[PDB]
Amino acid sequence: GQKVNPVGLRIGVIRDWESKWYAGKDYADFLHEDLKIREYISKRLSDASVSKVEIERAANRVNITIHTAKPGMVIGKGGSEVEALRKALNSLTGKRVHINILEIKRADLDAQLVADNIARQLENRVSFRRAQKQQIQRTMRAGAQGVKTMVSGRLGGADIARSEYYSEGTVPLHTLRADIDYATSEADTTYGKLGVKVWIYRGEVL
Amino acid sequence: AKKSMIAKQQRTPKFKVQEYTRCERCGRPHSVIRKFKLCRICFRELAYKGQIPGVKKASW
Amino acid sequence: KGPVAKRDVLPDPIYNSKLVSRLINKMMIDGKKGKSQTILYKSFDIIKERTGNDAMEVFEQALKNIMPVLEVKARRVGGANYQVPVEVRPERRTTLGLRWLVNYARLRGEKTMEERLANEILDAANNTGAAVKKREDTHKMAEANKAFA
RNA sequence: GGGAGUACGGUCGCAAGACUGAAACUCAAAGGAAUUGACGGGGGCCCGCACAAGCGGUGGAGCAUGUGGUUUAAUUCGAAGCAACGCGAAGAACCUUACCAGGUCUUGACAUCCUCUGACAAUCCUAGAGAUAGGACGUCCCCUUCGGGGGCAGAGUGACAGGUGGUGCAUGGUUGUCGUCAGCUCGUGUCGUGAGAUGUUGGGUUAAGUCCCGCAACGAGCGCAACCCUUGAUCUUAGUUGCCAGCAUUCAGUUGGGCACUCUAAGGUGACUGCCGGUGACAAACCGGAGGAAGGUGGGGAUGACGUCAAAUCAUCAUGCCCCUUAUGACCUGGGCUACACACGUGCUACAAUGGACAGAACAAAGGGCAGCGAAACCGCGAGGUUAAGCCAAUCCCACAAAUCUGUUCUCAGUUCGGAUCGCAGUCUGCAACUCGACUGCGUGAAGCUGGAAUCGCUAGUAAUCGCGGAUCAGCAUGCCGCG
RNA sequence: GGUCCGGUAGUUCAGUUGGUUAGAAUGCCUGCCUGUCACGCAGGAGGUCGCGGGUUCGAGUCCCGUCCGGACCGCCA
Repeated sequence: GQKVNPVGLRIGVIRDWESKWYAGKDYADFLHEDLKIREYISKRLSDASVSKVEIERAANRVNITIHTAKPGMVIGKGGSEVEALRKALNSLTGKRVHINILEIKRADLDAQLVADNIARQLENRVSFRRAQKQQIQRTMRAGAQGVKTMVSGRLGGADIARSEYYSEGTVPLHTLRADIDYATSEADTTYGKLGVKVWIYRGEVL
Repeated sequence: AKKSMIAKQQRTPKFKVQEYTRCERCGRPHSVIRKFKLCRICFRELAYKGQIPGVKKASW
Repeated sequence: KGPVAKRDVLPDPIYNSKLVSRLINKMMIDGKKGKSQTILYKSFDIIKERTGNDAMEVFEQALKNIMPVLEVKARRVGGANYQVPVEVRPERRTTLGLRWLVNYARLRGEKTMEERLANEILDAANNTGAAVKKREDTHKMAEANKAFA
């Protein structure tokens, strides 16, 4: 018996859906193509890294906003590449699309980016101890109020798995006023499967 | 054996009866909700993630 | 834990006698509303006919007749399960006696409910009724085991 | 440490036995004290529908459903005390569906690569179930300084695809359980030598590790509370598809007119121990008042700590092995998961007059409705059918809530209760109702007349009854979810 | 070899006498209880009477023989 997802609980009261469009009688296919474009862009931008992408609807014209500073580097050199990929989104959606790039300053306190960092450090053969203990203090001095991070799977001791987590700070999950951002990521290793769960207390909301 | 009969579901059958419904994101045949064409496991997943613009964890 | 209680089936506060207390409220402990406030209020008139006096007076007279003043509960001691006499609270008195009247009314068996109940009300106004019978059996049990405090 | 204070030989004793006292063999422990948990038919406190005190139930009968056993060709697999057994399944005639019989295919429905044909398909014919034999038009784009590219399918093609095939004791990710219980920890410092202790104990306090007071402890963190939702009183704004106070009108408070009132949905007010008396050191708090729609976390929901159960899931996911791709991978027809000598679990219907039957009179949620909801009228005594108005919905419809109240008959029976199971005749859906739907008109009418030993839920809108919707979806609800 | 006994549920004993009825414990089966088992609590089936023959309206239970075992005797020179 495990905990409820914190952002899962906080959606709609202190968090927006990250899909801000109304539909009716088109809800199913709008939703489906939303998942399709999410999957496509996440797959093909994983190397550049991106946390969260919102979708917006107007006159049957989809429009997007995409996060993280690295797609900032995709603006300049990939400015041709931005048009090249959004051509694919046009082809998929049928009707043409608009996009926007928003830069997440201070990436050390984005849950998904942190999770992807941990996943990469794990998959290129670095020890969970070094990776996790370094990342927690990185985020803390980046200026979070509290962090708890956790990894699970066959943690080196391949013959049996276990769980482990570090944390330092204040992190209330039961309070429905905090801004506990949450993410999780999956890391595939030779000796099994590794999963990551990281969340950070940014601050309350008023 | 899943790919073969998800493809069956995709293609039209020989009668209007046979076209049962399978969830589209994750191919479970049982317990789809028509309003999303989605079944509970991969429905709850993206529900907690944030998608499905209008729905929230209910309480009353 | 701690004591708890409630009041209900309340008649009006002032210029109220027991007779109209029940004629507008009270008792009725037989089931859901309806089939009570009915199958009753008419039991009383049939005994207005059957006795040349106020049909209410016989009611609480029979009630007084049925009331116990001691009874016995069970306690685990050694291997005997001694039967220990105890007293009855002023409200426990009324609830249990009323209970005996109603359940025996639905046990005795005749053509129909209101005549059953009325016949028992008079058989308890006189001291020869089934509920009164259990009253004296509980009583003789109790002071036959009076010794146990 | 056992072997054993036993064996043998002696000295004692009348005897029981006492003193002296080997060995072979065998084990890597046997032990002392302290430490932390667990546990006791140990103690001291405190809690919980835990028990008492009440209501109604479960098993006794019929049936609905799940499970065990048996049965088959198959009865697809998973689940196994609480915490599995109206559970995965929010729906099995085919489909689902994996399993069984038969008939069939091989780079394979599905995905990327390689070379061609260029845009490729669909309808209809006999065998027909796949599919194949062939047909009648019968393989027909965008850009190209025309070389050839882009996408679209078809053919061949070797790499490959497939695994609801195993392994939850390889895992992720999820979920139950103790448990909404009040605990669980760390920083620094002290004491011990060390396992360790303190804080976290002692007084009361509450639901609480809640608070206050002491205290080698001082603090912090996760838990509790609150922050969230929702129902309870009201202020402002808004009056249409709502509401009609006063008026004229009507059977259609529909109209005319107006937001008066309800109601609707946003923003505030609100209850915060706030105030008074007492108890308590004055503290924390507790008791009683008043105001108050609401007084002491008002009610309910959401929230589920560190962790135990190698708890469940390889059926979303992936190392690991094997199955091969002329087979455990695939397509089609039919059968099954619904079998039935019995056993158990969870439910519905009753066993009757606080009732049956007939007639009249009522009161009303929260939801759903566009391959939808489907009005009115007509047809049928019925399930329904005909032709269909309005409604993308505070307008239309689903939708005539039942229990209940009133009145007539029935007169205690296996009965006008009960309605099981049966033959006949129909309606609906679906290509399709034998295995294997539901509903209806007849005829039928079974067991059952309060259920052993045992056992369960419930602290007031609860239990008990009464209906009404809704997911699953053509049809399939005594189940589940929700509403009054 | 003679005399006397008996022979019953799966096991042990009543009935076997009452010519006109097949019973009591244990075992076994189902359910409950317990986390499971064992106790324990509810319920339930059984033999149709060693074998064969005969009397009788009727044989388990009466009379015969056969099998089975068990008790007693089998002595005098």
